[PDB]
Amino acid sequence: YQVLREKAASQRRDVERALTRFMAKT
Amino acid sequence: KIVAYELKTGGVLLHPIFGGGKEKDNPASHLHFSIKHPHTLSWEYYSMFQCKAHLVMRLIENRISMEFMLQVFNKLLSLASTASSQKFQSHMWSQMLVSTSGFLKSISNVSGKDIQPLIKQWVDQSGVVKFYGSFAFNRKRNVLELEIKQDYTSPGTQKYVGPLKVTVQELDGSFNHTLQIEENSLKHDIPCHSKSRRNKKKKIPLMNGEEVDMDLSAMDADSPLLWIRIDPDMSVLRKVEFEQADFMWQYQLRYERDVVAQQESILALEKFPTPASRLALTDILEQEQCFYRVRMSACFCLAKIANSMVSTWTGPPAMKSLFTRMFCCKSCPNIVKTNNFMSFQSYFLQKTMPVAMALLRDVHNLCPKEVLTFILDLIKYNDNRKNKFSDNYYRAEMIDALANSVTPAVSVNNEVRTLDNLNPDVRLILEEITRFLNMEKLLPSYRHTITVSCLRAIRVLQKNGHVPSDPALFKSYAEYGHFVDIRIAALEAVVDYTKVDRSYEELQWLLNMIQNDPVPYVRHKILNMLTKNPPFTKNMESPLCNEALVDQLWKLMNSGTSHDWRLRCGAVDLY
Amino acid sequence: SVEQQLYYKEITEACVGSCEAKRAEALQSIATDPGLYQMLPRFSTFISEGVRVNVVQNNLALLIYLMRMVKALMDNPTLYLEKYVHELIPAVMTCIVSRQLCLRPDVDNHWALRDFAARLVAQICKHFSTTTNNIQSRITKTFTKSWVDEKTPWTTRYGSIAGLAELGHDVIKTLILPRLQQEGERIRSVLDGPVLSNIDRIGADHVQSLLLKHCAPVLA
Repeated sequence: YQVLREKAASQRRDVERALTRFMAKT
Repeated sequence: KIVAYELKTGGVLLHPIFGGGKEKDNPASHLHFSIKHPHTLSWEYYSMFQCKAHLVMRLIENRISMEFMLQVFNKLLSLASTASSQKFQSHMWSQMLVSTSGFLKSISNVSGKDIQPLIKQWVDQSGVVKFYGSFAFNRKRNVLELEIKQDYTSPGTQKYVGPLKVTVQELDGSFNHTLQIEENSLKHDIPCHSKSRRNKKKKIPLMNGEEVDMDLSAMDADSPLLWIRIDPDMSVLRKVEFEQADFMWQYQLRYERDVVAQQESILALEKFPTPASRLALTDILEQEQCFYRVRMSACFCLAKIANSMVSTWTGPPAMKSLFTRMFCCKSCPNIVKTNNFMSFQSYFLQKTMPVAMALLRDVHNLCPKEVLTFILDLIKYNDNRKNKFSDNYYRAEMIDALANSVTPAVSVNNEVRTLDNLNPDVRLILEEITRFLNMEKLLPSYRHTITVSCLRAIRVLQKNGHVPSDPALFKSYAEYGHFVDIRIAALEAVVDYTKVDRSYEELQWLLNMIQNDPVPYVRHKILNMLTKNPPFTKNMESPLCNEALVDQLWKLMNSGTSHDWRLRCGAVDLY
Repeated sequence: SVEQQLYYKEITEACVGSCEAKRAEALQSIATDPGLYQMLPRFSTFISEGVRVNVVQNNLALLIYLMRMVKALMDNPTLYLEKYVHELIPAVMTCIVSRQLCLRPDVDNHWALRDFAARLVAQICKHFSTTTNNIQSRITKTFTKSWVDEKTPWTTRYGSIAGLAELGHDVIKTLILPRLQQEGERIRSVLDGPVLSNIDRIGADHVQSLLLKHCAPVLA
């Protein structure tokens, strides 16, 4: 369960990074 | 690199290449390896035995020329050794025995003079250490006089040939030279070369730009004498002793045509005390004809020189310039999966621009906020990449980038304890450090990133010290079997952690895992790595005073009789 | 992306798995994880497809796990659920009213699917009805139509009146009090009836209990 949670967190972080990049491009 | 090992005499640590078993061999203190059985043949793929054999074969070419040694080795391959008896029984051997006594003779016949002397001073008691340079330049005569001695601290010292070239560079680095120097104490006379041999190539229409007469105020003041650059192309493999050397390094950085010189002229720019070249060697930061590694060690100049005083943060803008190496991360890192990264102009050079930063961070402890800001942006670039062949080298030497960022960042040492409550760093840095625990590891046939991401784990947990977290991965990671690389990655870090750890138990369990793990070759790897890093420091309290290790020792001797001929010279070194 | 696809896959895998511990963990995840905003409408689309399919497989456990997953999304303060309210309502309503949610065992299993589905519709009403206008009239018309149809089984009726009952005290007074006497004469029909037996005993106990205990507070 802990591992799964960690994975989810990582995914969220990645998404955030992507969003930031998009904003910069705009 | 072979020079590094041939600068070693007096117990440590050099060997002959031509190893002739003679009866009267009285000096075997340093030669322990004969060449007798088995593992003493195996151990002549050590670096001296390879690339010093390489070195001597490259020399002998230049003396016996290349076309001639071509005709030599092409005959040797197709020269036939037959067997013929008088009842007509025709035998054929080549793909069949050939001899080395007639090899000697064949090359001797074709080309060359005395090769017995020359090769004797590669194997026995020969080669030099240091070349002394001193300089003059007399105005009245225009004769520019050089005094080159040479010096070799060891039993059995002589005077040696080594073609030692010098090329003097006029007011605008538009000169010439030559030289030779091959006797012990020589003073050599370099004629009225105010105007170079290349007087008008376009060399000196540079001082013949308008610096012949306008700066005759500072050529007729010859107090800045003609700048004698020293040892082109590592022309003789020595340690130079040459006062006042900043201009010489620059002139070799800019105007030398062979980059063998340059990469060594910036190893010397790195180390020897140099005034401001920083803006000038950015030429060779982005000279797009140059090697991966000269662009690298051009960054590593600014890394080593590391401020000197309190213009530490004036270097740095030039570093973060190529911290974005034209990094276009508004399409990246989604179209850098699709690209090959354009090598990012060698990721040897990208590594050592945030590692110029990191060395500077290490060396002076009033950097560290601004470097951290810098390398925080490198971390924002990361965790958006996929697998791509070339980009392994980027990832692998960016984990050395990210190590020595949290490393200074908690260099308030006194143990690790816990690093108190630096969640911001420890979390995020461990997030890149560890593997994606969803991601299966049965798919990549290579593993680089997570080989050096256990190294990002260690060294950020070595500069403080989280002891028993580190091996508690690497034991598990060398049991499960999958991934030959991963296993060795783990086992190299289980011995990098014993290199720090000094409770006796860990070394016991380490020579147990030496004994039976039971891949034989990873067994060697570990055994040599424990034989390299010693278990003692300066102090000498009970030196080498064991009884059971010496039983294991003799029982690891004559496992040559079984196989691994790199195990028994493991024993041979720890005897 | 690789990480978002992996966590999507893992949560769907955990929905069908007989590991009720691992589905419960997947529910917690879908209510608690940030970053999920892109893995909305792929979730919801794969939930709603799975709710169709599992209605036509009678798999109560899958259906309760999919209701719980919609609830988790709706409760997740890092997911802007509004846009997809208009998808999640007719899926949840299909679970409340469905002619083939057979609640065929022990009432506890599939009474608890109609009931749980209705509690999610009741949240959605109490949170979105003001903002959307469309939503209240669409839901109240479909539930009132069910409950008041003579020709809709006990099971469909009890589901619709449980939903009505829990929407709002002001819905209880306005729809369900005036309908009360009319529906007990016409469609006592014992529950619309058999349909019934001991499930108008327990389900028209529960209806008379939830009617008494929303009548008493709409008076008070």
